[PDB]
Order: sequence, then C-alpha cells, then structure tokens
Amino acid sequence: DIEADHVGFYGTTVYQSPGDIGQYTHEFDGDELFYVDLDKKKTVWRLPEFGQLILFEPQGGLQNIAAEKHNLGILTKRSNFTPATNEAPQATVFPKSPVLLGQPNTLICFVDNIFPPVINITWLRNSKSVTDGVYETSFLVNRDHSFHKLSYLTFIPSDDDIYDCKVEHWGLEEPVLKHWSS
Amino acid sequence: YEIAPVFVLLEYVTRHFVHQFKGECYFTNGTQRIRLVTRYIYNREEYLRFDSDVGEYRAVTELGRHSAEYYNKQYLERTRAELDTACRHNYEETEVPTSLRRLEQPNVAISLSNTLVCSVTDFYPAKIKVRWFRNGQEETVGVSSTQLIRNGDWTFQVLVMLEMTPHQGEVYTCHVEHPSLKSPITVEWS
Repeated sequence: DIEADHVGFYGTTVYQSPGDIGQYTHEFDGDELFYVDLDKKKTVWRLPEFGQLILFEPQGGLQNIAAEKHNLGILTKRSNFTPATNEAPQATVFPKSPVLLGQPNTLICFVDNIFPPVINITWLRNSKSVTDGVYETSFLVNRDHSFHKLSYLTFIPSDDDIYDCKVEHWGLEEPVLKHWSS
Repeated sequence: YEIAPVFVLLEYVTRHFVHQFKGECYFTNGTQRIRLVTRYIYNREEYLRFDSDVGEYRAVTELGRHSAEYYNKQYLERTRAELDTACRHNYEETEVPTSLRRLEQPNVAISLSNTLVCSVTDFYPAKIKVRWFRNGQEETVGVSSTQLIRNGDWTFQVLVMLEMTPHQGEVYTCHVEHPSLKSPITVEWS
C-alpha cells in the first residue's frame, strides 16, 4: 500500500444486484465518518459530534450510487456475466475495555473477508437472541476489495454469562458462532 | 465547511454482481504533498484507475483497457481537479477542524493473567508509547504486545504483556505516553 501521514476515503461507493443494494461512505485514517441513508436520503454520522461543524450534502452520495448502478450493468455484461465469488467471513470477539463485574462494558464483534457485502450479524446472551442496545457499522472497504464490519453489544459483566456473535453469509455452509465469557 | 465527494464517472454504454468506486486522498506533512487515486472495481477486480502520480487513467487489467481511453478523453479535466476541490479542500476545511484535533486520553489498568497485562484502552489518535518497569528499572525482556487494535468507534486499544515471577515486595509500573496526556500515565502493581 501507499505511505502517507493521513488517508481520506471520499466518494466510496458500492452497488450490487440483484437486489438494488447500495452504499456510500467516507472514512478518515480507517474510520467511518458517515454513510448516506439511501432510504431517508440523509447523512448519518458515526459519532454525534461530527456533523456539527462540517457538512455533507446527501445528494452527492445518491449521485455516486446512481452512477455505480450505471457502471455495474455495463461491466457485468463486459465480463460475460461473471458472478461474485462468495468469501467466508472471519469473526472475532473482544471487549472494548478491561472487564469488571457489574461495570458497563462493550463486546465488539469484528467480521472480515466479507464478500459480497451482504451479511447477518447478531448477538446471543445465554443462547437467547438480543436485539436491543446493538449497534452496527457500515460495510468498511478493504484493500483487497472485500469488506469488514463491526457490531457492538453493551453489557454488564457477570460470571458464567455466555455471549455469542452470530454471523450468517452466503459463503457460509452453516452460521458461525463466536463465543465470549466473563 | 462543506465536504466534497470524489465523484464516480459514467462508463460508455456498449448469481450476484458487485461494482465499487474508491476515492482515496493521501496526505503527508499537511497538504504539502497530496495524492489522489480513483479505483473502478468489478466484483473484486480493479480494472480502471486514476493516480495523481501519473496524471491520467490507466487500465489495471484487460477488462478496463478501453475504459481508460474513454475516461481520458471524457474526464481528464474534471478528474485531475478533484485533487484540489476534493482532497485539498476536504483536508483544509473539514478534517483540520475535526478529525485532526480529536484527542482521546487512554485508560490504563494492570491485571494478572504468570503474566502481567497492561491494558491501554480508548485512546486516539493511534500514536502511543507503552513500556514496563520493575522497581523504577525498565524491563528489557519478557515483553510482548498485541497489534494496535482498532475498535471501529474512533478509539484504539493495545495490551502489553510482561512475563514475570511475583517476588514479594517487587513493584511493577506500566508507563504510557500519548499526545492527549499532559503528563505520562503510570499504574503500579505489587
């Protein structure tokens, strides 16, 4: 890769079919700054603070997405319709900070080698589904053009409690479960 | 104060399928040296690219052969300019006042796994210095460390290990230095 003190990712767009799935993001030094919510047609910052000074017109993201929709049809044919190869995701779970009983912490599930960029990341607490208090980053680009994604689970440490990060993807015969314990 | 996007340019008109556009702006010593790169990707193959270092579109693979010719005849102008309206502008007017000023102080804690683990968490930016100490003396062996870990939430973490034998009365210290810190942080263990 190229060397620099800093690196900004601008205009980052992804589009695929079937399904009309598109994504537009910006990153700086490897971290997501925002993504444009295609549905609501709005800029969603990774951190609240963000869009308080600087600004981004969602219109831009929508443009690139559309252009990419255009490019996909052409290249698809050009390749004599060569499909995307389903990769197998690799998942890892680790705590944000040192674990202390009864003290609010966060489990991070890092998933890499994602391709195509369609995936189901879920959490289980004692093999019981958990939907509340869960956050998920956008699909973040890798130099090899695959993606990585992160999910977060805010929890209260306690002994014996078992946590799982469940990953589902077409390139997976069976779903993968990444376990973590207090 | 407005962020400029790096624009995707239209190709000439001639089971899952994927296409990607990557706009990249490299910076070294402020905006002293800037470099723009634009990648056009089909599935996982980059076939078309524009690079400031070159100044024009080049085919990365046989798949982009003619794409290069088209983009060069149709967009050379609009593209080269993004180096200023996108890279230079975004850096000077949007990153300087935000990301380049963000400072997160690390949290430091020592726990015992024998092996000692100094956990240095939630700091930003990535530049950090961590060293172990036994009785004011620096540890020159039995020191290992995890890779720098990106939490994905704009904070980093790193665990620095120390192999040792808890001989009574000994005093271990984890020394941590980071731009956010007024003075180094030191946590002790006995």
